[PDB]
Amino acid sequence: QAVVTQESALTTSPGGTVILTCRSSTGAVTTSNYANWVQKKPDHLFTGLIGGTSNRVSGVPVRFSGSLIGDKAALTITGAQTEDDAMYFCALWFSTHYVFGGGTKVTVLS
Amino acid sequence: QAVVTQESALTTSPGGTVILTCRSSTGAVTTSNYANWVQKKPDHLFTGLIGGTSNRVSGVPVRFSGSLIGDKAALTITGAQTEDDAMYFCALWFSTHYVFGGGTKVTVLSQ
Amino acid sequence: QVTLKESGPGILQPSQTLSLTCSFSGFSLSTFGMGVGWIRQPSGKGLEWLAHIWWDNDEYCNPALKSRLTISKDTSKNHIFLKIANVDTADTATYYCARIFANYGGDAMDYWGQGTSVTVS
Amino acid sequence: QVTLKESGPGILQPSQTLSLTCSFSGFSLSTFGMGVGWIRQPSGKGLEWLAHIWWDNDEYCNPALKSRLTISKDTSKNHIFLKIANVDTADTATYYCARIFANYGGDAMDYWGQGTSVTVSSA
Amino acid sequence: GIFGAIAGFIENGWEGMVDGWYGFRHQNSEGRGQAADLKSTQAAIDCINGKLNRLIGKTNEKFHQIEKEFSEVEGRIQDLEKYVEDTKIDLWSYNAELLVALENQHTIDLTDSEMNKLFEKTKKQLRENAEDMGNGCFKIYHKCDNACIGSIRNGTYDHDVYRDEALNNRFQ
Amino acid sequence: FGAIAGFIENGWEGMVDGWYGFRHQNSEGRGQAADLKSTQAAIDCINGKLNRLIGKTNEKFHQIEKEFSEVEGRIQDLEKYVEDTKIDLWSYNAELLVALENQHTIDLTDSEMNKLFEKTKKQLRENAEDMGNGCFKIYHKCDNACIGSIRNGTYDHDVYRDEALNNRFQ
Amino acid sequence: GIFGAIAGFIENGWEGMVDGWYGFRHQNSEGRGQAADLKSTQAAIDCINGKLNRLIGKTNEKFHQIEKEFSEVEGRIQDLEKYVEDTKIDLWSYNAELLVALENQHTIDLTDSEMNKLFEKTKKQLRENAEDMGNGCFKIYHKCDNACIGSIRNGTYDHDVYRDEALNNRFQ
Amino acid sequence: GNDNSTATLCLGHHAVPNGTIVKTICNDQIEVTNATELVQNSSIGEICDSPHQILDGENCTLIDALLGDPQCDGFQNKKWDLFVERSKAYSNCYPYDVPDYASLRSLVASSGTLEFNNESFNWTGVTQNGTSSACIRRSNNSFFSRLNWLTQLNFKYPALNVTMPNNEQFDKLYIWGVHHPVTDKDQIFLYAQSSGRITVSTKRSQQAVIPNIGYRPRIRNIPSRISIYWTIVKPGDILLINSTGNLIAPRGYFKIRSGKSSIMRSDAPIGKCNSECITPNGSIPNDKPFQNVNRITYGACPRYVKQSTLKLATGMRNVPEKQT
Amino acid sequence: GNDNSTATLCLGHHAVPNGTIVKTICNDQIEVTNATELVQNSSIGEICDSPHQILDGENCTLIDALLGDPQCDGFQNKKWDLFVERSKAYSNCYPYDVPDYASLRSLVASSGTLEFNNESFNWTGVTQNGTSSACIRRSNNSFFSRLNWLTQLNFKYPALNVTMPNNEQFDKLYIWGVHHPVTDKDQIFLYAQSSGRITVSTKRSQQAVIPNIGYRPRIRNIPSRISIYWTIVKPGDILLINSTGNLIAPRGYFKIRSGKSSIMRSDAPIGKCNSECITPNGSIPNDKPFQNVNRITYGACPRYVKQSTLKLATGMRNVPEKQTR
Amino acid sequence: LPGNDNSTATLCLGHHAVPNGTIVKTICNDQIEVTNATELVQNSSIGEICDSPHQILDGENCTLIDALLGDPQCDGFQNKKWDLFVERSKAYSNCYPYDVPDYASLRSLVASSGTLEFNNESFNWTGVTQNGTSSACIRRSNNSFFSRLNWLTQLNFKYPALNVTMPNNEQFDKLYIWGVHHPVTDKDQIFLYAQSSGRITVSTKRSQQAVIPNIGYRPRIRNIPSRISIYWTIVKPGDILLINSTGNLIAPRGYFKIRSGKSSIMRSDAPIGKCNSECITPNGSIPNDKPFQNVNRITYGACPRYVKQSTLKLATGMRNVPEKQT
Ligand SMILES: *[C@@H]1O[C@H](CO)[C@@H](O[C@@H]2O[C@H](CO)[C@@H](O)[C@H](O)[C@H]2NC(C)=O)[C@H](O)[C@H]1NC(C)=O
Ligand SMILES: *[C@@H]1O[C@H](CO)[C@@H](O)[C@H](O)[C@H]1NC(C)=O
Ligand SMILES: *[C@@H]1O[C@H](CO)[C@@H](O)[C@H](O)[C@H]1NC(C)=O
Ligand SMILES: *[C@@H]1O[C@H](CO)[C@@H](O)[C@H](O)[C@H]1NC(C)=O
Ligand SMILES: *[C@@H]1O[C@H](CO)[C@@H](O)[C@H](O)[C@H]1NC(C)=O
Repeated sequence: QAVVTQESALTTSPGGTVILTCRSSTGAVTTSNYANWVQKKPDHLFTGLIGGTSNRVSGVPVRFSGSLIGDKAALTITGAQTEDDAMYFCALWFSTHYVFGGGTKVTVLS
Repeated sequence: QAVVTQESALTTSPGGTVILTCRSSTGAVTTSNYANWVQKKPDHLFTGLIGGTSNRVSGVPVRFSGSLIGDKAALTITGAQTEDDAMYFCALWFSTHYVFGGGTKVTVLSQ
Repeated sequence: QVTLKESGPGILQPSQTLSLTCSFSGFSLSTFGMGVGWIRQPSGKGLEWLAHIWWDNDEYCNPALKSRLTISKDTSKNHIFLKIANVDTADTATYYCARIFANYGGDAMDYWGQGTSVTVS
Repeated sequence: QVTLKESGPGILQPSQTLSLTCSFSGFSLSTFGMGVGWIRQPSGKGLEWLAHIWWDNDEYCNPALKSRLTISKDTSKNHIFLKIANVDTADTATYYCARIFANYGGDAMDYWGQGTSVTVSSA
Repeated sequence: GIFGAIAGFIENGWEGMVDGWYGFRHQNSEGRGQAADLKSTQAAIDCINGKLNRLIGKTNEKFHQIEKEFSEVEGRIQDLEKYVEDTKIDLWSYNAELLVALENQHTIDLTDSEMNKLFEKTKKQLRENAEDMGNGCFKIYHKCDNACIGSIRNGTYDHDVYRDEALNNRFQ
Repeated sequence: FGAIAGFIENGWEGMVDGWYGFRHQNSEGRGQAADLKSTQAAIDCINGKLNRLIGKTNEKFHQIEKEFSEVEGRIQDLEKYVEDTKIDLWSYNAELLVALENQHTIDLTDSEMNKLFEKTKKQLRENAEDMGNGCFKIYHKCDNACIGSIRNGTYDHDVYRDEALNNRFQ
Repeated sequence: GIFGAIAGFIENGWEGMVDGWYGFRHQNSEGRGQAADLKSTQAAIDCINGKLNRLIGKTNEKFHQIEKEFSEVEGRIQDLEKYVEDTKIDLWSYNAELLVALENQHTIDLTDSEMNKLFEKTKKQLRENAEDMGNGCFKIYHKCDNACIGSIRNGTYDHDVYRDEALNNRFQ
Repeated sequence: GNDNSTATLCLGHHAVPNGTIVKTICNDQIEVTNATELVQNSSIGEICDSPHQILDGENCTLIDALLGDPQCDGFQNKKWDLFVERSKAYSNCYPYDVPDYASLRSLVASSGTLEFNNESFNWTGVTQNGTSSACIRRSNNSFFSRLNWLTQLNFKYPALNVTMPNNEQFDKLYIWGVHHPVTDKDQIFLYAQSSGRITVSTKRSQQAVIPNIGYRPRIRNIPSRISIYWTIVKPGDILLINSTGNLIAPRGYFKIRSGKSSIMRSDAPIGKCNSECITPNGSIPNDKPFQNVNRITYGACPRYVKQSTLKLATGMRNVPEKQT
Repeated sequence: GNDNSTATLCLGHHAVPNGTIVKTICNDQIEVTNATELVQNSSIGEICDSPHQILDGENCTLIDALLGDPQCDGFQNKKWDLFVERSKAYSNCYPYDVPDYASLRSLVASSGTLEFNNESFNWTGVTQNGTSSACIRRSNNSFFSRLNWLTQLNFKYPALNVTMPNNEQFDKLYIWGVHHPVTDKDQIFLYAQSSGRITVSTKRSQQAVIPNIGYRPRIRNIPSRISIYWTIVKPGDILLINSTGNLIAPRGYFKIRSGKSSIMRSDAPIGKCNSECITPNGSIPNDKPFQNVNRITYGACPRYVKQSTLKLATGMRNVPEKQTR
Repeated sequence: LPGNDNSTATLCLGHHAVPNGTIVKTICNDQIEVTNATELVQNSSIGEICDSPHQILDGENCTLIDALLGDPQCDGFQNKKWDLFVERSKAYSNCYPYDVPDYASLRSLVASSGTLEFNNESFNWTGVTQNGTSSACIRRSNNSFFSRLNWLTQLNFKYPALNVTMPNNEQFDKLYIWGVHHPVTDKDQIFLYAQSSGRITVSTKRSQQAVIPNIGYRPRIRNIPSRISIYWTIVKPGDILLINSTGNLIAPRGYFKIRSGKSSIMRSDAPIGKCNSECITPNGSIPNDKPFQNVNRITYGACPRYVKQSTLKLATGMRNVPEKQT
């Protein structure tokens, strides 16, 4: 079924560094899996952040960054603020369909 | 006319990592643009940080660094302190003149 | 600017058929390398991606819903049709629309629609 | 030590000529790779770079103010002079004279002066 | 048709374009576009313009000459007049032959050489972003839309910004 | 011995079949041949000169007495004067015509074979390099069958790209 | 008005090059390279004096000639003598103009071609250790001091001993 | 995926389906896009007097206008810039010839002036204004409009010693003739002396001629001939005539100048144009640098080349088209 | 072998071990593999009449052939294309000097025709066919063949009023002479009158002359001289001759045409070749475009120049192999 | 600002330029800039004629023919060879008036000879009086005549016919200058020649001349109404000069040696100086290193060809591309 699993929640102070992970049952993630992260603000719309694990969607600040950590995909935030308190998902391509992850809750002490 | 646009303001805790950017509307930002980073404290004078997009002005602590992140110039502050609460401006050379940006207000929670 | 909107019945009986229309503006399907996605929110669980349609009439969809899902397009009027047959209480979800950009190096779901809630009872 | 000082009239009438003199010590304009630039701040808006003079009598200035900006230097007494013609309310700004170092790889905006407030009004 | 941007500076030329003397033809995902360059054709026209004004309208005023034909016959004097007239016609006819045959050689050599610099100028601006082959065309990387044609036409083309993207094609 | 050159540092008298030729060193040993494209082009422009000169005569039957025995006045002085000015102009015309075509001929054959050098250089767009003395350091080991393809122009750089960038670079 | 490694034949003409005619100017870790070069200045010179000596001093002999001006009006003899010099002056004047114009074109063309041969001579000297940005200026990688630069002028510049540094500041 | 980052930018040059042929130094067949004909092989067919004053012949030769032929009586005191001699010209007066015919025709046409002023000559002791029945002026016998036949008197012909100076700022041209009788009786009947001799002189030259009585072929029912001679008197000089018979005394003097006037035989009629070329065939434009219509020219007119056509390439080589 | 994936494919150009020197627009010491010679500095040495008709001089000048010299009587009615005159010519008849020698010789040269016709001039009562003593033909004494010497019939001279009306189409040339005696005693007994006057006249021109009496230096034991004048009669014109003594009259006329005939002074022999050039040194080929043998020439010939040699580069540069390395 | 690594080099190669370039024309353009341009015409003259290579004979108000006939003020030019005769515009005859048929012919041939070497000859004059003199040709404040000529007059009112002759045996040509005197009236002809008529006849073995005197009146020049027509005769080696006349004869004293060389004549008013130059021009002397000149068409010696163009620039360098904003 190629399920995708992420960490349940993360908590940080405003200005800390947050690293997110996107694991799956099939194994290692390469560049052909086209990892995508999208953000769900509670009162706003979904906003695309990073596509193809290296091509960032324009309009977002420079703090967000996606890369390949070891054999797995990841997303890094350098210095989160109080506007980043949202729900973070992650997508993977399996050559026929997109399996969409469980989500990671980034909590910022406001 | 070559406007220069950067972030309006930024926030961090003491010790956090802040990445500033300098974007040019004319196109790609290159080492020939000679990005210059100058900070302005409310009570102190203007002090420069990075010249030529890679050369650092002597005297500033090691936390300030400049580099090229993709299509735009950047200034990186690794481990910001309470003395970094100041204005930050960027300048780009367009082969005839220097154009300064709007400025980025980096605020550090000290109280 | 970029904006996609969703329209649906909202309340439907079990074992019926779902009819959703996604209308978008600011980009025309004749452009090379752009599609639109289709994802639903079960309002409490995680998101599930189901299907999307590309510009060259090339379709990929969820293998778990091959026999119940049908997705079409309207290039001239910029409309997207989503069909789901044999609805159930597991399909009681908030339905979202999104675009996907096919560039070099990967795909990106930059802009997403507001969403339309669908309740099945 | 590298220090820079600015001098000006402070209060000027509209459509007058603005004259500013920059005083600096610790370095001379006879050295290669040395220049002094003028940057003004309208006290609330962003920064505006005006012009600079290199050690080889090279002049570069803002194209939007070419017809109204004149800047020269004096190597003997180590002074920088700036003239602005047809001043206006938009020229009400705090003017800074600063040192720019011309080295390999680019220019360094190392040292800056304290500044001098300039007010343009007809009251 | 076959398309392919077949010729130019080798094999054959172009007949459709009228607005200038030298032009460009590019093929990409956007289709086919043609436009002439007004810089190279000015030098060829000016050199041609320099030929016309130097000969057309340049004439000396001759008023009184000797009789050139005679209804009578005489001795040495008439024979000398026929001899001096004949040798002037021969020298002027040979001078005309050497003039036109030399202007044409310089015209053909200059026109070939003047637009040779036009082809050489583009190659020097594509030091690593393009390849060259035997029909005068190029293999320009990167993806070359309407902007790159204009940038290389107006000379504001930067090789360094697309430097690393050009090398993967050169790699394989 | 070996390691032959061309254009830079001398031609050779070993070939008399044509005017411009080729010399290659590979596994089969020593090779030498000539092409009839640039050789014919250089010849045709040369006999183009040798048809408006060899055979062109202007008829002249009756002229003035160009020599005199007795002494006379203005008539003898004018007839002698009109002959010296004609000879001097024709002497200058012969000198200028000879020097003009001599310079044109020398430059043309030098320029025409440079077209042959450039033509075979662009055929090897990256399969071969330059040595500075008219030789091409061709990679992708191959026997005498390649040399005919270069003269015919049927050298495909794409099919020989694999071994042309391994000896190169790296 | 500053030293920034200004361009060469296709853009500029230097003013400090007085001892030579076609000199080099390198900007390396030391910084300055304005110096003269041989065998190219003399070659351009050689065709210049050769034109001069053939033109200066080559004078013919003329001692006794007919009268060129007259004070009394006469018949056909005076008319013939006046014409026989008018055609001689006119033909010599055109010969002078045609000679100096043709002598001039070969002077400029040879000098421009002589330097182009020099520029490509250095271009074939370094096979892949350097390229050109398109202004008669090279881009040489690797540790090149004045001794390395001076070796390029004098002939010996091995490409393979400098191959490893050449390919790292290049395509790789 | 990856889009093909391919482009051609294959530059080219102009070509024409229909290009003319132009010769070069080492070849004769090198076609070119555009070329301009360099020689003029066509003429309008008439002479236009736009920059020059053209005086038409009307079967009147130049010398007959000088002497006053009855059919040339309308050419009194007329100047020009080009004298056109019609091939239909003929003499309708007393038979005559002039030694060195080309010289008298040349200097008069070069001057371009027949401003004849009657002078104060004082020929006395003879019956002047002699008549002749071969030069009729519309009703009766005449001799010449610019000459005077000096006949005898009552069996006495005194020697003539008329001296007349030249006090003026321009040169003077005198036309004086000598009549040759056919019989010795005619010489006695017309001059009362068996011998004659005419001698004119100046301060730098002298002319002396002897009449020759003899028989000539009959022309216009007159078997005699008249020799015409011209004399040039410089300013400050004095012309002295001493003769004892057979003298055709002039009625005055002719002004002689220098200028751009010339003479040419043509049959084309007059017309109106705008050009500075006059040829016997007609007028041609002077824009082209060469021409081959005729070797006789005037004014700013191109040279005469022998080649029928000369084509200069005003363009570059086309190398036809790609076709198919 | 050389299986290291290295090839050379060197290209170059031909060379010649012995290279000639050819001048250019500048430095003239350049070397060319092959060059052609342009100026013809050599001659065969004998004029050959294959394309044209050459009549040999045989110590006889053109005017002597015209007047019918006893040693040049073989040139009666002979056409030619170039009258070659040898330098050993001399006269063996009555001594004569002609006014404007270079003019009469030129027009007869271009005529190329000595076809003489006999016209029966109706001469009055005057003795004809006068015979001199220095002009001898078969030891009988004679005069010019194309002239007529007239003396007194018995003791008088009935002054001639003869005329010849011309009505044919071609132009005519008349050669008539004037005899100048030495003394008045010889004048009286010859032409029966102490004075003399000769006048010829046409419808468009006339010629006047008076005999002169005086002593002249002794040549061929004949102290008296002969003056020859020529008159050309247009078709439709009339030639009228009036004289009262000392007149040498023509027996007819010479046909005058326009063509390509001329004269030439040379000492070269006569042979057979095939060329369109005649030069006093000899016959030269016309393949070369220039020559410097002599300025005098006839036919389709190269121009005359002053340079001894002129090499045209029919090859190209001749950089040497400089032996083997 | 000068961004450069310690490995990256330039090797910028170029040529020279000058701030002030020379304007000079070509076959394609007309206003191209080359470094130095050399003049190809000689438009300037020294202003004087120097007799360094050649022997220049000055005029001094004496024309060539007047010195040939032997005028009293022109007596300083006896037997003086020259390489180029210079005639001045101030020349004027001050002797018996004369004219010659074909004036340009006699002037040109004796200028080409360049030698007035005259030898007196003893003509066998029997039955005449020689050394005739006139009052319009004064020498040393006394009446004289032409120095090289001999007027003839009767002795006892009788003029026997002169049958004098003398042969030529020297290897060179002999030139004789003789004339005929035209009287002013029939009384003068009888009173000065004792015969109503007159005739002159000279002859050689190849040519002859015959002049009849032309009696009549003429304009007065220098208080003399008569004229003398002078003719020249060429005597070949081995020839015999026979002169028969009965009056109106101006006897020649001898012969003038002629030759062929480089001597000529030229009319100019330029003075004589001291320099080292070959070209002779009516405006003076000009240098001959230039291949062309536009001073005057009349010239002598090794001179450049005459052109009507004022200036002809020839390039001696390469194209000039200066400045570039600095
Ligand atoms: C190239 O390397 C040289 C040698 O290390 C560098 O020259 C020194 O650089 C340091 C650091 O900037 C200076 O403090 C020294 O004064 C320099 N020495 C000399 C002798 O100039 C040079 O900077 C290096 N270049 C680059 C671009 O890194
Ligand atoms: C210059 O080149 C640019 C680059 O594409 C093009 O858009 C423009 O039309 C050209 N011309 C001008 C006048 O800017
Ligand atoms: C190629 O050239 C060679 C050498 O001239 C010739 O023999 C051969 O026929 C040509 N063609 C092919 C297909 O090899
Ligand atoms: C002409 O001559 C006559 C006769 O001697 C004389 O009376 C008259 O005055 C002269 N006229 C002139 C104008 O000299
Ligand atoms: C400069 O000009 C002079 C003018 O006489 C010329 O001779 C010389 O060769 C020129 N020099 C150079 C270096 O071009």
